This record gives sequence, structure tokens and C-alpha cells, in this order.
Amino acid sequence: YSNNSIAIPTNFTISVTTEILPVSMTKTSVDCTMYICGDSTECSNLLLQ
Amino acid sequence: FLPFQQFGRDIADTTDAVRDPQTLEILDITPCSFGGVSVITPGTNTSNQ
Ligand SMILES: *[C@@H]1O[C@H](CO)[C@@H](O[C@@H]2O[C@H](CO)[C@@H](O)[C@H](O)[C@H]2NC(C)=O)[C@H](O)[C@H]1NC(C)=O
Repeated sequence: YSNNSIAIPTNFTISVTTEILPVSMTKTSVDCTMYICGDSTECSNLLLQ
Repeated sequence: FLPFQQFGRDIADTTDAVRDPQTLEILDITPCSFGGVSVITPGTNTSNQ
């Protein structure tokens, strides 16, 4: 730093860079009566509470 | 199966295969249910199709 000195460029360069971004995630679906009680009929009537 | 094994388990640690105690053959176990159907409708105010 001085108070009557300046620096100027005489040349240049072209630069290419990258940038990654997420957008979406996985879609899922569920069914309780299959997950909780599998294939029982007795558990279905209790889950119906 | 190896000659001394009687059961088979899946990644969820639930039984999926068995050995018949009399013929010594392997049987898969599969669910019998299909509740997840999707219904496309154009609105009951227009039609019942
Ligand atoms: C400004 O910068 C460019 C960037 O390289 C300089 O170009 C190089 O200059 C000399 C001239 O042929 C060679 O060493 C290289 O071949 C040039 N670049 C390439 C890609 O070949 C240029 O000389 C600079 N200008 C000044 C006045 O310094």
C-alpha cells in the first residue's frame, strides 16, 4: 500500500468450474395393515382401534 | 440348505423357507394379499367411470 501507486493487469485468463446441486429424493409408499399385522386377521381387528 | 439346516430367514429376520419333515424338501412362503391398487377417476360429479 502507498497513496500514489496503482496496479493494473496486462493479461487475462478464461476459467471453467463446476457446481453440483441435488433436486429430488426417492418416493416411497406404505401400507400399515401389511407392515404391522402382516397376514393375520386377528391383529387387523385389534388395529382397527 | 446345508444337510443340518431346517429354516431360512430374510434380511428382516423373518422366516421365508422351511423344510418338510417327512420328504425333506424346501418350500418358499409367500403372502396372499394385494390391497394396493390405484383408482383413476374424473370426479363422480361427471361420471361413474
Ligand atoms: C497474455 O497472456 C497470454 C496467455 O498465454 C499470452 O499468450 C501466450 O503468449 C506466448 C505468445 O505466443 C506463448 O508463450 C503462448 O503460446 C501464448 N499462449 C498460448 C496458449 O499459446 C500472451 O503472450 C500474453 N501477452 C503478453 C503481452 O504478455
